[PDB]
Amino acid sequence: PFFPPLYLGGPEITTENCEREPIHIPGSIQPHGALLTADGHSGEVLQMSLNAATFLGQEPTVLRGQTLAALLPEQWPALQAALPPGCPDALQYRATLDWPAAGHLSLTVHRVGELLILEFEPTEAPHALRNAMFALESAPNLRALAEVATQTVRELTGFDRVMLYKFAPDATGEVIAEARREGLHAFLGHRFPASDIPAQARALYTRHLLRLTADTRAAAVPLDPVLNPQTNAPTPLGGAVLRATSPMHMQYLRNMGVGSSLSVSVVVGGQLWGLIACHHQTPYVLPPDLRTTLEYLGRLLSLQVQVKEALEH
Amino acid sequence: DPLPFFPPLYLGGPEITTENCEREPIHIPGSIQPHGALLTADGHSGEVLQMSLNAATFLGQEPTVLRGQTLAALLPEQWPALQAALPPGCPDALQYRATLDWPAAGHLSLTVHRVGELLILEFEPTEPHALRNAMFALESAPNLRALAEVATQTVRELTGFDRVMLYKFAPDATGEVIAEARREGLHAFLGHRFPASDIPAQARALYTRHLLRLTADTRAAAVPLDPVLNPQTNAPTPLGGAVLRATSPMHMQYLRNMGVGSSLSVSVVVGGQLWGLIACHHQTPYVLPPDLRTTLEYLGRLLSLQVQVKEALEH
Ligand SMILES: *C/C=C1/C(=C/c2[nH]c(/C=C3[NH+]=C(/C=C4\NC(=O)C(C=C)=C4C)C(C)=C\3CCC(=O)O)c(CCC(=O)O)c2C)NC(=O)[C@H]1C
Ligand SMILES: *C/C=C1/C(=C/c2[nH]c(/C=C3[NH+]=C(/C=C4\NC(=O)C(C=C)=C4C)C(C)=C\3CCC(=O)O)c(CCC(=O)O)c2C)NC(=O)[C@H]1C
Repeated sequence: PFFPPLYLGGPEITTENCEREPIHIPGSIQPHGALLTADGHSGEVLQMSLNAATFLGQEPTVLRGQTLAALLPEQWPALQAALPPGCPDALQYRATLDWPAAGHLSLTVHRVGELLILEFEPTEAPHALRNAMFALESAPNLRALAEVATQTVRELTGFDRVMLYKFAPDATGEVIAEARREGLHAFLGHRFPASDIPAQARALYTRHLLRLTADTRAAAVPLDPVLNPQTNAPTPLGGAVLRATSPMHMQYLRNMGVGSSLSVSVVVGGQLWGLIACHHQTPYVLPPDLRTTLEYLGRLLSLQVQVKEALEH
Repeated sequence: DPLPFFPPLYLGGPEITTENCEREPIHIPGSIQPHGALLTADGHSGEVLQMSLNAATFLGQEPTVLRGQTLAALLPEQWPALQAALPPGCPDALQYRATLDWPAAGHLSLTVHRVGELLILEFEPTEPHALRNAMFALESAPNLRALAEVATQTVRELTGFDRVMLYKFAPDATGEVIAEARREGLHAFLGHRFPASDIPAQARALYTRHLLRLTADTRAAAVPLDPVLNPQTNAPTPLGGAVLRATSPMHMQYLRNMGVGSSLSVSVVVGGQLWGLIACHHQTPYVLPPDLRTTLEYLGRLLSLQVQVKEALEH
């Protein structure tokens, strides 16, 4: 099963109970964005991140009464149609708001049962993606495909280190390709145990395909209330990319000397084949539109891995 | 019966009838569609060899001036990028794309690929979260039918085409329309089937390697290359990788007879085989700009993946 989260007086996490940390319900988010939850029917704002006032420019109480209808007039019917009751928690809808306080915000919404989860992040506003797609497809074998993928991602993102991390049948991981800035250690060829990416995180990574830590020294921002009014239970944040990263996992990034980290799931035959895994030495908020490019690349790599593995077997 | 290609018309080959369908060398027509321009150049020196006859009007230069310069001089910023992206021996399927600001012609999209020692350069005029939203909707579709319907509707919304069909191949290479989105008033093609020589054998092979092709105006005359043969080889210039390549006159008559002014299609490739086609019709001529066509190319790949996934959920 899982332990209760901390804020419901559950046990603190060790290297003895790695598998039972409830990574999906931390009750908090990373501070480079803001999150609201809301009722599926009424559009009634039920929870907000204590930092919402910053991003939205709204007097705190104003929000926690109001309706999405009021708050987001153009958007609220689109949401209603895009995310019908009963849809999967994996389905997401995005829009760009030109919002008074903040030039442009990206809005990302998904639905978990009766709750809409809304994420707001700063945003903005060429051929590198098309060029990359063809490059991946003409790679002659899996090894070269891995090399092209890591190089392409590094060029698109500027990340200090991009790796392709492949899982063995026992969930033992191996860095099979790597693109990195001059003057970093080389993780190429190294294997790491299966507990370094524990079972409950690999399951989540099979369904929700992109996650990040923007700053491995930043404090999480609580949800208020912490419990969902609807249920008097924890809000599932598994499908939110603003969800706080497990402190057990940020301690392992800090000990490695990484200040920023992103990964994309490569999913083949319904299973987690491997990860595009990115490091930055310093804090780094990759903007939403560039993340989208990596999300596309994730799908394309999933296709090409199968194609390429089929021409060996 | 499968038989080798006839020589093209310009090398004294025969004219194409319903008898010799499968033998038209559709990859070497010696000509392009008039909404863009094409140059060929030597892959090592960058000497310009062939150009479409309309090139002066896209590029704003006399032929003899174009042909008298190397790509190093014509494309000083792109020439080194081309050479890195398209190394000798690379496959003909690999494409490099850039946007140019050309004085006379505005923003041009440049698409380049390499066939042996030849570079092929295509120039076309070029111009929010719809793709991301579509990607997730496709993935959440519960079964093959719902996927097919979401895919057709999405493509129609992105493009404005009068008709978008998912056209699936059977094992005998007959095809059937299994989903479609269509303009009000058009008759349905849903569930109709069509014989295997409707898209014959030398076109299905080409459609497994080069995944997008189009006919922007089913009545437009093709524009010859000049000279027609590659001076490197005194042989035909391979154009199967060029979206500008003229369409078969037999295929253009087939669309005209259906009342179609513009046709486009994307290949859906599963396990190395052509599974189907995203097929679009418009009743009037219609040019879809290169950046919009890129969205369809990306959806072609997504759909190939999702078709595998939906079919595996099915035994
Ligand atoms: C007590 C459990 C431990 C643990 C937990 C844990 N790990 C993740 C996610 C990841 N761990 C990774 C480990 C590595 N990073 C590397 O660079 C290498 C090798 C070169 C390894 C082996 C990776 C890559 C991930 C994926 C996420 C990412 O890329 O940022 C989680 C889930 C965290 C979350 O969802 O927020 C958890 C709970 N990690 C351990 O090492 C042990 C001590
Ligand atoms: C003897 C010659 C024949 C012939 C040749 C031919 N056909 C193609 C390509 C296509 N034919 C298609 C036929 C259909 N269009 C539809 O709308 C339906 C059903 C609803 C069918 C069955 C299609 C869809 C294509 C693909 C191109 C496109 O999407 O428009 C070629 C190759 C063209 C080229 O590469 O330039 C050739 C040579 N087809 C015949 O029926 C006979 C007359």
